[PDB]
Amino acid sequence: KVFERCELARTLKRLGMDGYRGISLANWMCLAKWESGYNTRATNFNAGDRSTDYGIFQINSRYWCNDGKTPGAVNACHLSCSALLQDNIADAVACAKRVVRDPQGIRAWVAWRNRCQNRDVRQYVQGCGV
Ligand SMILES: [Cl-]
Ligand SMILES: [Cl-]
Ligand code: NA
Repeated sequence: KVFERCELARTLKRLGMDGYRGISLANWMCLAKWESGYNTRATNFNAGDRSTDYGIFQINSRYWCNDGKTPGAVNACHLSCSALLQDNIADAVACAKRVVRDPQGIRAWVAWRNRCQNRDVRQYVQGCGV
């Protein structure tokens, strides 16, 4: 499913992402935008280390979910990576919450540092009623 901006913003708020571990809703929106373009079925194979990024938040199979083909991988979210390809993003949000519970926080995603960190991210939630 390809979410529309405000539709996603309202959904994330209801799932309790606003201010989770100090991360504002607009930062989560900026992250989803640059990671998948708000697309839940997005997958990206990384030929370099044989891991794959799954879903709206492009969560990596080496640490967070299990796809069985990634070498030396763990499954911290204790989910099948298939769970992160659903239209319903409940499981993806629960795993994202797990990711930021680690010391790096939102910085775990390099794309966040490149396209969101230290920028005016207000535009991602403007007019959405959140
Ligand atoms: Cl699962
Ligand atoms: Cl599994
Ligand atoms: Na894994």
